[PDB]
Order: sequence, then C-alpha cells, then structure tokens
Amino acid sequence: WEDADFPILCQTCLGENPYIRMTKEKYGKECKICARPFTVFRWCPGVRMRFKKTEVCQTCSKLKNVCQTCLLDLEYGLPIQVRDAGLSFKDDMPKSDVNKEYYTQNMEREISNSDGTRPVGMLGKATSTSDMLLKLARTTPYYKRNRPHICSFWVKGECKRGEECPYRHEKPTDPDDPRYYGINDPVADKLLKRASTMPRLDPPEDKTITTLYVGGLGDTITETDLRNHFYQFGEIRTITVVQRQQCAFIQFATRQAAEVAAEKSFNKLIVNGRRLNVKWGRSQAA
Amino acid sequence: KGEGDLSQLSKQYSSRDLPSHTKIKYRQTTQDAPEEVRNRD
Amino acid sequence: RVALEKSVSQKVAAAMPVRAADKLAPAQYIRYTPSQQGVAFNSGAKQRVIRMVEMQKDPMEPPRFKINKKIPRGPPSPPAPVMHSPSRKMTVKEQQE
Amino acid sequence: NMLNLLIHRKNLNYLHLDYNFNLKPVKTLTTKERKKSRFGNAFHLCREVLRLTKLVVDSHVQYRLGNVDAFQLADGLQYIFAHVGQLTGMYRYKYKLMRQIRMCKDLKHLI
Amino acid sequence: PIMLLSGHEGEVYCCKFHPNGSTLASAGFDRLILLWNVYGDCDNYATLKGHSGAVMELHYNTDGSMLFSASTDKTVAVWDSETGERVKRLKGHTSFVNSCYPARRGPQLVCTGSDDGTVKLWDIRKKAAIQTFQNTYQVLAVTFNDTSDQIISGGIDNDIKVWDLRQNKLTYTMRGHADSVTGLSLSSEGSYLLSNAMDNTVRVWDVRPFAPKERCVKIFQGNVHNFEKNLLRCSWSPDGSKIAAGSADRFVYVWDTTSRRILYKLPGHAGSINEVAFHPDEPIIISASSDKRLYMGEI
Amino acid sequence: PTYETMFAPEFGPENPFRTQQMAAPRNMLSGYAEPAHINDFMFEQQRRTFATYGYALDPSLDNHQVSAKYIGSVEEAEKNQGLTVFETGQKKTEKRKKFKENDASNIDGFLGPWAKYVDEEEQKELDEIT
Amino acid sequence: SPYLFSCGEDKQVKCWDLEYNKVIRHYHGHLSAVYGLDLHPTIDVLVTCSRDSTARIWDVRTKASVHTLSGHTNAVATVRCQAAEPQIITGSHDTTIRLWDLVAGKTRVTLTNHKKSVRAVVLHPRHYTFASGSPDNIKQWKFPDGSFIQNLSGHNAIINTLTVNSDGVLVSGADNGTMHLWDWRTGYNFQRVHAAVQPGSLDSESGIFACAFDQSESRLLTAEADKTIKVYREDDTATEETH
Amino acid sequence: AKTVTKQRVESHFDLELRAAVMHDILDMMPEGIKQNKARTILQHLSEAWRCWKANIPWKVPGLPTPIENMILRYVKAKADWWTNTAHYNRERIRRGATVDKTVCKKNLGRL
Amino acid sequence: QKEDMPPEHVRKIIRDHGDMTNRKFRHDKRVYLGALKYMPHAVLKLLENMPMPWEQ
RNA sequence: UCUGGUUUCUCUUCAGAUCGCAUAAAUCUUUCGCCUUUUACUAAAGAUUUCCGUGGAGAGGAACAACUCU
RNA sequence: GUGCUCGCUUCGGCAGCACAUAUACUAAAAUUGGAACGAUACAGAGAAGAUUAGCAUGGCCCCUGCGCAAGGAUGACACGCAAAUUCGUGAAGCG
RNA sequence: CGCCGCCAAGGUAU
Ligand SMILES: [Mg+2]
Ligand SMILES: [Mg+2]
Ligand SMILES: [Mg+2]
Ligand SMILES: [Zn+2]
Ligand SMILES: [Zn+2]
Ligand SMILES: [Zn+2]
Repeated sequence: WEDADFPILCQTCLGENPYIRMTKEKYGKECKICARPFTVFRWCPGVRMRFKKTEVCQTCSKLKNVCQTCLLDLEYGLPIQVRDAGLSFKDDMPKSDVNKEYYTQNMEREISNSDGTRPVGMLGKATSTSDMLLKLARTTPYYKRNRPHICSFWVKGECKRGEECPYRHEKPTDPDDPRYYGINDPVADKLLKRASTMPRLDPPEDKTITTLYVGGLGDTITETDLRNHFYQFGEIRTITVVQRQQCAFIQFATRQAAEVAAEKSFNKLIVNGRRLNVKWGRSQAA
Repeated sequence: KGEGDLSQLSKQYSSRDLPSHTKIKYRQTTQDAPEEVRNRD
Repeated sequence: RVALEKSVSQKVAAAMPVRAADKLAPAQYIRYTPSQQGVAFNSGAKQRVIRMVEMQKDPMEPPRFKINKKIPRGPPSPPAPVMHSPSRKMTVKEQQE
Repeated sequence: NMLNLLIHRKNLNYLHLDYNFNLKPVKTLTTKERKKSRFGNAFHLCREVLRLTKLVVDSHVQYRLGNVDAFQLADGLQYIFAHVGQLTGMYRYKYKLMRQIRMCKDLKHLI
Repeated sequence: PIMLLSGHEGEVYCCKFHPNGSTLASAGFDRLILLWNVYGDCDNYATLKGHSGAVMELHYNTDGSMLFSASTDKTVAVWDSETGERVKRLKGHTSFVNSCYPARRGPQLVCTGSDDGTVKLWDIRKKAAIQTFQNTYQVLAVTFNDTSDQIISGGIDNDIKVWDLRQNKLTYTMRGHADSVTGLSLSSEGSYLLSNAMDNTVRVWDVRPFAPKERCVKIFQGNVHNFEKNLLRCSWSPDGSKIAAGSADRFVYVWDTTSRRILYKLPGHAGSINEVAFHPDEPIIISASSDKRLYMGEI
Repeated sequence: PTYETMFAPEFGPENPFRTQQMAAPRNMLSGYAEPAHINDFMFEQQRRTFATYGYALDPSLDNHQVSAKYIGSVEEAEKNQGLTVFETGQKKTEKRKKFKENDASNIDGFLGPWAKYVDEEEQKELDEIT
Repeated sequence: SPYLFSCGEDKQVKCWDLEYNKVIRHYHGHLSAVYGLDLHPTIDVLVTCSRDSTARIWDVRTKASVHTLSGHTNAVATVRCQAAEPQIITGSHDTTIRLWDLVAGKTRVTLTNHKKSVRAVVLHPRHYTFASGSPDNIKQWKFPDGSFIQNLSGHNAIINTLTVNSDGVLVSGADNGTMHLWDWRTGYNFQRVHAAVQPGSLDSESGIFACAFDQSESRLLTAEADKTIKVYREDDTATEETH
Repeated sequence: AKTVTKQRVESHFDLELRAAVMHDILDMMPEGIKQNKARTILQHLSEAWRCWKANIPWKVPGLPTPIENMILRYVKAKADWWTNTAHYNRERIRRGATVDKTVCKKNLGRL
Repeated sequence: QKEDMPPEHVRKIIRDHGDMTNRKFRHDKRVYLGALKYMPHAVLKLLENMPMPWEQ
C-alpha cells in the first residue's frame, strides 16, 4: 500500500559517520500504530551500535514532523507531547483500529500527495516557536540511543560468547523508569525538571524590587525598543539608559507585570539576537 | 502508491485471467482497413 | 499510449510477476544535505552521500500482511456549483394529477 | 513438514496426517469443526503425488537397506507406476489422470 | 559575470570548448555528456547517453563536428556534435580506457591508452586497432604531434615516451618527473607539450626536429596533488601565452608561459578541480571540478 | 545559461518569521536529496578509514566553495599523517601474536583460523531486580 | 481490427471474433451490470460505463482494468472517447456529465446542468463543440475548458440517443416514439416525425433506443422498443422551406 | 465480482428491471416534491405482472397514463422473455437436453 | 562464482530442524509453507532423474 | 618466415525447422454421453496460452592453453 | 593473520606485492497484546395458520473452497419515520 | 471388431 524513496532520519539516528551503506525493501514491516506496509531500510550507524532499521511509516511521520525510527521531532529533537504542550494545539488523531483511524489517515495521505514537503497542520504554527522550547534543545546528543539493547545470559551468567557478544554487557537496568500521545513516564519528570529550574532565590518581602539591572546593550538594544517591549507589560514611572556600562533601568507601579519580566529575563529574554545579562537592582536606596 | 487488490496487494493468480490471445490481429488491406476507408465514396 | 503502456507493463510485472524477473542493479548512491540541524551535529556533516542497495526477496514467501481491511468510502472530490435552470412549480392541481 | 504445519497453523489439532501421506480425523467431528476442516484439490492432489513419490523413495531406500535385489525393485516400481488408483487414491480429486491410469493399464499388457 | 553552472549529479572530470567558441561539453562520473551555450543565458541542451562507465575524457575534433569520449567501460565513443547521435564504439582495450586524443589536420586518427599498458591507434573507418604499443605499466595520458607522426604517452613510470608511427619504435624518452604523469597537452603550434604529475611539478617539454636533447624547457609550481588520485589535466591558451592546470587544493592556477609567474589563483570551488579549459577567442576559463559545478571566469 | 543569474542573491530580510529548519531548502520534508554516480572504491575506502581511525575528507559542492579539510576526530589524522586502511603503515606497533597449527593431521589439535586466542556482587543485584 | 465487442446486463463484456464467430477474451471484473461501451479510434484501449458507479478502461491484449473512473454516485448511461484531448466523456444518472483524464485516472472537469439525467453524448467527428442529451432543455458543449455554446428548443420528451452527421444534420431518439431532427448551424427543428407501430405492438410501446447513420451518411436507421429497425433515406424534393 | 450462473437468472433480471424502471421514473416524473412513496410504482408493476399471469385485465382508476403504459410495456417485455424462455426450455426437455426437476416443474406452470 | 559444498550441510540443517516442534526455529517454518507452492517443481525434477536398475 | 583455440559457467535477443523422429494439462466458444445443481467429467472440432526441454547468437572469465587447426 | 620476492647485510630483522569490513546480529528476553477452537451458562431457528425448496440486494460481518463453480440455517444482520391530507406558530412579499 | 471402474458441498443448526 506504501512505497517510498528516502525516510526522514533525524541526525541522532544517522550515526557519527557520514558514510553509511543501506539496504532497502519494497514491502517490509508493519507500523506499530496503524499496521501500514511501509519500506523498511537497514543500515549500520557505528561500529559498536545496532542497526535501528525503521519504526513507523512515512505518512505518520508527515503528520507531526516526526523522524523515522526513534519517534522524535525533526525540528528540535524532542517528543511530540512536549511540542504540542508548548504550542497548546494537539491536532487530534484517533486511538481505535477501524473506528476513525485508517479513515482519516487515508484521507490525510490523499490530500498530501501534492506537496510532500511540509506537514498538514503544523505549517502555520511552527513559525511562532523558539521561545519556550529553545531552552531545552540539545546539540551534539548522546549516542546511547544508538547502542544495542541488553542481552540475556549475562544477567544469569551463561553467556558463552563473552566479549564477542555484540549487544551490551554489565548494564543492570532499573524497573522503575522506562506511546504516540500519552502517557510517557520520563517525559513527566522532564517537564518537572523544566518546571524546577535554577532561578534566583526570591527574597521574602512585599514586591519592593521594581528596579532591575539589565545590560548587554552595545549597538542592538535601544531605548525605544526596550520601552515598547515594556509597554506591552504596562506603564513606566522613571526609566533611563546608561551607556558607560551599556545598561538600562526600568521600574513599574505595582510590581507584578515587571515580575513576569523577571520571568521573561532570567537569561531568557532574547531580542535582537543576544543573550542579555540580567542581575538584581538595589531597591534599597543604597 | 496504494492501488487496488489487482495490482500488487494479492497473490490470487485467478482462473480466467491469463495471458491468452497476447497478440492482436490487424485488419489487412484486402478487408475494410482504414486506409481504404479514407478515400472511398 | 506510452503512459498507459508503462502503466500496464508495471501492472503485468506486478499482478503476474512470477516468471523470472531480475531485481535491479543497485549501484546508485544518494546525496541528501543535512539542512535541518547541523551546526555541530556530527561535525563536518555537510552533504552526506550514502549508499542504497536492495535486499533480495526470496521466492519462498507467502504474502505477509493481511489484505482484508474494509473501510467506508471517504469524502469524494468537492462538489462543484450545481447551476440548473430556475426551478418552477406548476399549480395545486397538476401536482394532484 | 509443510502438510502437517498447514494443519498446525490452521488450529485444527485433530487431523493425524501421517508419514505415508494420508489423513484421518480422530474425534467424531461436530459441525463447527467439520466445515472448517475439509480440503479441496490443491491440498489433496499434492498429498497423493507426495504419497506416490514417498512410496518410490521408500522402494529405493528398501533397496539400499540391503535385503532386496534389483529385479525385485524393478517389478515393484513397475507395479507402482502401473497400478496407481488401486493404492493411492489420486483419481478421487482429479479424474483426468484416470485415463492416464488406463494409459498405464493398457501398456503393461504390451510389456 | 562569473556564471555558475550545475547539473552533473556526480563528479565532473572533464569539459571542453567547441573549436568555434559557441558551445561547451562536459562530462563525468554520472556518465552523461552535457552541452552548453557559451553565450545567451548559458543554457543546457542535449544530453548524450550510452556510456556504461564514467567519462574520463572529452575532446572535439578540429572541425567541431565530432566529439570523442573515453570511458571506464573500455569503450571510446564517437559522438555527432550536431545531432547528438552516436557514431561508433571503439571496442578494444581489456581494461579501463584512461584517455584519448584525435589527430587534427591529417586523415582521421584516434589514440587511446589504458590500464592494460597498451596504446592503440585507431582509424575511425576500420572498426579495428591499427597499431598496438605494449608498454608494461598503466598508461594515463596520450597526445599526437601536429604532423601526425608521433604519439606522446605519459604513464606511471615518470617518463614521457614518444612513439614513431612508421618505425613503431620507442623514439624518445623524457626524464624529469619524480612521479606519475596524469595529463599531457600540445601547444597549438606543435612546439611544446605541457605535463602534470603527482610530484606537483608542471613541466613544459619542447619537441622539435632539432632538440637541445635535454628538453626541460620550463618548470612551474603551485599545483597540488593529494590522496584523491584524480587524473589532473592542463591546457594551453588559444595563443600559447597562458598555462592552466587544475589542482586538488580548490584553486585554479594560471601561469605566464614566459616569466612563470602565477597570474591567477582562483577559488569558488568546494572540492578538487579536474579540468580547466580556455575559450578559443575570448579570455574565458571553464573550470570543472568534483563539486559538480562549473564556473566561467573572465579575464 | 549564465552564472550571474544563479549568483544573484534575493533582496530581503531573510524572512525570520519561519524558523531555521523550515526556511531551509528541502524537497522531501528532510533535506534536498538527489542521486549521483560517485565511484565505489574510494567511497568504501574513506568509509573504512572513518570506521577505523575516525577521519575522512568532507564531500559537498556549494557549502564554502573552498573545502579541503578533514572531519571527525581531528588530531588522529595528523597523528597518522593521513594514511588509509589499504596502505601498509610506517610501523608495526601493538601487534598481536597468535599461535598456529596447520598440519591438518592431529585430532582435536588443529586450530588454524578457528583458533581461540592464547589469553583464553552483581548477581545479588540481578537477583533482587528479577 | 477484424472483430467486434458486445456488452450487456450479464456482467460480461464479450469480444466477438469475426474470423470464427466466437468469443476470445470474455472481459469480466465489473461489480454490477454494464450499460455502454466505446473504442478509441487510434490505440487498443476500450472504455466501458456500468451500473454501480463507475466507468472502466479495458486494455486489449491484456484484459486487465488499467483505470477505474470512480467519481459518480449513480449509474453512467453512455460513454464516448476520442484521440484529441480531453479523452473520456461520461454522462451519468446523477444528473451530471464529467470529462476525464485517461492517463492519470482523475477527472478533468465536472459539468452540472440537466435536472433530468443525461443519457446521450456524441462526437461529431469534424470539428469541436460536442453535444449532450437530456429530457429537459438539450444542450451543447465544447472540448477545451468547457463552454456552454447553445441550448436547443423544447424537446421535452425523455430521450435515449443522439446521432450527428458531418454535413450538419442531427437526430434525437426518445422514449415516446417521437424522433426529432435538428441542424448544426442554428438549432432548428425541421421535420418532427413520429413512427407508427407495426401490427403486433400496442398504441404506446414505441421508444427509440438506437439510431445511427451510414458511413456515407445517406441512410439513417433506428432500433425502437417495438423490436424493429426502421430505415430512412433522403427526399429529392425542394418545397420544404424554412419559415 | 461474480458472474451470473443458471440459478441467478430470475434473481438478476428482476433486479435489472426494477433498477431500470427506478432510474426511468426518477427521470420522467415532473418537478413535484414527492417521487414514488419509495416503493409504490414498483408495487404497481409487480401487481400488473401478477395480474397478467392470471390474465386479470388490471384496470386501476385514478392513475396517470405514462407510468401505467411504461409498466405495460415493461411487463410485456418480461412476458416476451418469459415465453421465449418457455419455448426454449420446452424444446430442450422435449429433445432431452436437461433432466432438471426445477426446469420441468417450472415449465409445467410456465405452460 | 558459486559452486559445490560438502553434502553433510543439508543433513545437519534438517536434523537440526526436524518436525518443527521447537520455539527456536519459528521464524523459518512459515518459509516452509512458502515452499508449498514450488513443491511439484521439485517432485517433477526428482522423478525425471530416477536411478536405472543397472545403476547403484 | 608471418598467420594462432576446443570445453565449462553467467546476459542477449531472434525463433518458424518432425523448434522435441515424443507430447502433458488448463481456459474460452460450440457439439455430445453420463447427469439433479455444481466442481471432479466423457471425447471430437475450432483458437489460444501456461509448462518440461531445445535451436543460433553479442560479451566476461576460468578450465593444459599453448597442443597446435590455419 | 597468510603466501611469494635476499628486494635491503644476519634462514630469524626489515621492505614490497597479492587477498580487502559479514550478520532480520540471541542460544535470550524483565517479555509483549493475545484474537480462533474447546469447556461453562444464555438465547434460541426467514417469508401476515403449520412444515418449509430456495435465488437474490447492501457493507465496517466472516468461513470452507484453486474459483468470474458452489455451499455454509434462504450463511448470518436487515425494526417502529405516516410525505402534505386538517390545524397552529414564524418569516418573505403583494392589495 | 469386445463401452463401462466416482470424490465432495447437499443434515444433525450459530
Ligand atoms: Mg442451491
Ligand atoms: Mg449461498
Ligand atoms: Mg443469505
Ligand atoms: Zn503508520
Ligand atoms: Zn529518529
Ligand atoms: Zn553477552
């Protein structure tokens, strides 16, 4: 039912080698979600690494901008649930077999035969990105995804091969922390990790820190851009720009709006292509 | 790209569907061939 | 004619392919630029030419996947405007006729 | 190993297909297992031609056991090639070979 | 304008300019020969198809009517530049054809050389080899003198050899390279022959009835060969004033045939350069490389 | 054809409304792919070179327009001075001597290419896991 | 080719050889009954319109369905195909016509008129502007891009057949026995002739289900619902002038 | 699909006849809001055939002329097929072609 | 360039497989049913080369 | 004195010769004979294929290729 | 690793030449969802009286069968929607 | 002058 020429293949599954050899089939395995006969391709990424043939088909990868074999996004290198939780639009897809699954899957394959270049619904909302998901976007990822799965007979001590067993050895797995939408167990801990980062400890008073020491101005930040980026938060009382240290001083009437600026600018407010420097003001008349 | 059951999705090598009469007899010049049709009254 | 001829040749070499066809000569490479992530991903991956061969399908295999699925027919081509003549209504008596 | 594994895949477990290629039910079959387990011409005719070559190879391995000579095997597989239908039941699911049985049964007299 | 051309899916190994300066020919690892408009919008027209091996060398005859193509499949094809139809297949060598040249002036002749160590003279009308010169080491580059009396062959013995068509004898040997010779080319006068070699030496040799007898007329430097082991070819400018030779270091080197100063070093290529050609009338340089793109440098 | 036509850049602010991935050129949703006819031998040679020692040259056409460098593990290229896997090296270091028995006459003593080499608390945790 | 094709409601399309008067191919694969069929004038393909929803392409020398044309919601009455683009014209019982693409299999254009369903289309064969046929306000069309050229007069009977001559005369055969002549230059009804019944038939049984000219187009002949073929010739008079 | 064999002759001709009269009365009735009460003209056609089989003259009042005379010509076409099959299988069971109990016990009532 | 091998290969393979009542070889047994289609192509070529009684 | 090649293994299309000194089955369209409906059928003709094999031709090797036809 | 060549000065050391990167990687799996059949208990069997030959239509139901034969209880599932006749409400318009 | 050599679905429901 499905033929292909080349799969999606994000970089963490290609391997460390730009020179890999790959064999192909015409009708290979079924997808583990919808059982569609795609074309499984097989290659060797590394010398200590398993083959990682193919998990899903091309069509289900073209719905949500997903790679081919490890089920992560191509645009970041993240799972699907983090992506549509950060963008707050799920682009729903059924769960059963013959109820509504293959119906809308065949129709979305039928309407996407022209382009084959972009996903069906994420083309308009993958543009307003790089704000909340750029904070965890791992460059040069760990190659432990590519290492082979654990073998038996070393857990029981029966392995006659010894060192020439190609899979792994001396790796005790843990039965406490290991599909398409939900639910994923370590991903909940990853959302707890991004919800429990390392900010500055909030001093115990009643919102008196309305000043803020922001610097790194140079020639990109100007006064009108900064006061219009503060104007969407609210109104000023006394603002200034100092150029001997390349810094700006802003305050607010009732602190809370600038408080989310404190949520916005903990090495996080990225305007004009620069990681700005932010530390605390005095708020003490010192 | 996903045709019907006749194309690839079946090994039903069915009866009555065989390469029988795999050559077409053409109407030659002694019959009412279209070359003699294009000029007769 | 050549379009339907190559279509029916693929059909005959797909519906009845049983009699002695060679597979392919897969000596071609494919060169695909990693233009999605690479700035330090696999340092030096700039256009990444790879090798593509084909696995031999042995002729001792039944069809592996159950072709028995049946779904209702989906939405067709979208309806064009209908543009008939102005619709008339006759009487109260000819409708009774 | 294929004619028994067809039965093992189709979840029967009551047709005792034996090495001399026959077929026997065992359990006095009810309606839901009689109609599931009956074969057409493709299974049965292959079973009879495999029984024929089974008897031929049994004749040859009986010769190479070392208790029977060449003339006796000659008359033996002459009787095998001349008296099918009497001992193989291959005409039952394909009648066209019956004339060929007669084509054997005539030429034997010529011999 | 610089002009950037693309099309070749694999490495380009050679390119030439039509004798009248109206069109270009290019070919390489793909097995396709592309024709290009020199002027206009630099358009691409016919693709010549039929080579099963890679195209090692293109040449035009002096009339610009016949295009010759040496391939790794042991066959040298003759192409009609006007229609794009194939004329003949010179089937002969037992191994790869490394290079071919077509005699100008005198009745049509073609020379080939291959990894079987032989050099063969072909008459396009016979469908059979005319002469065979067994060397003993693989032959990489071959050219005729303008009198059509001599064959000049460069191999991997670091020694350019000259063959007499009438005597069928090793007439001359040239010493002066420390490594394999990858490309030979005669001046338009017949006066001088230009050589590239792994040793990174570009050497001009003068061939004359009266020769000094130690014909290392000139030496130039800058052209680098490396681990890729690409055949390297060099060309004479239309008036013999400039010498171009490609290199593996991404630079087009053009020298002054007299003072030996580097006139041009040009970048723009990403990979190794396999051939540099000069337009027959105007100061235009076609640079062909392994990055599958061509440039039209103008001086 | 003219080099100036393809060399002429696009007047614009690069359109940063899209991201870096989606604004990049492609034809498949993942990279611009096109077939070619590269030689097999040098391809597999530099593949085995990167598989053994981790350095190889960098194949492209139009990334920087000047590229002759090595990729992967950098220092091991100049440590071995750019050798290949098909070339006899300058030294024979860390070589590993086996034993041979190729008379093919003895019983249970013939060990040729099928020979084994001369050299030839976790269980409590693995019990507590299972 | 020296053979003919036939088809009917027995779910069978028979290829009747004429050198031996026998069936040689016996096309099958239609899930319902068969209404009409047509041949391509140049190449060895055939088009067939059936009862369920589809028209299908039968390849001669292969007898395999190359394309199934599935875009209708009712039966398809008649089908014509030619050498010039567009190829296939299918008029169906869901009150629409559509012109197909024979290569890709998808439709080119759909044509929505005719409150009562279309049952007759025909090629002329000299120049463009093919015609359609329906019980209500019989129309006229065009080969490129679609174009409503003209509608004809009040031929309000339920019709079955259209046949057209190269010199400009056209004939429409209906279900009430009334067959009507037209012209190609204007759209003028000329004769308005009705056929009487041969003795066995009753008063209202006559319905024209087939009509065709000669290859000289000097003789017309119709097959009616009274199990009779009626053959018309010309009239060598002069006093039949147009008002 | 499946072909029409000798058993699905009378179970296919009636289906094609009701489909033909269906798409004929769907394309002959005028622009009123109701077509046929979804089965009634079929019932009049069937009752006209049953009344022709008993030769009841079938004079129903208050009925439009085109639907009733198209029902008359349709039951006349079914009568022509019925009698032309009756003559044919009567000649076949006369000369001895078929020995079918269904055909003979049907042809008794069909004469 | 493929040629003969020792004939004790097929015997070892089938004495390993046997009557296919084990769970180790379950990936291969369907292939045995895939050998169902071409069995008369083997039985025909078998019975074409039967040893004559002057042979051993 | 020069000229200088039989077997075996792989693709390559054409076949009109008892392609094979012999001869299998199936499909369609008809006539029959058993027959209740059908698949299994009977046995004659007409026309197609399938299948076990075969004929001559382009190349690449290897097998004593150097014995030697020329 | 192996063979050949004194090729470079010891049979030994070195150098060159030739051979040139397989594997649904497992004997396992913490294992994975487990549909058929059989057993338990229900419900029960077409055609306006009874016993019932059947052939059909549909698609998100299958099985036996080589099936464009056939048979599976007519193989099973097929049910109340009245439409225009009377009256009320609301809307569009006309005198 | 010497035809002819028989299986199954059709029934113990799903
Ligand atoms: Mg029945
Ligand atoms: Mg039934
Ligand atoms: Mg039923
Ligand atoms: Zn999928
Ligand atoms: Zn992946
Ligand atoms: Zn292990």
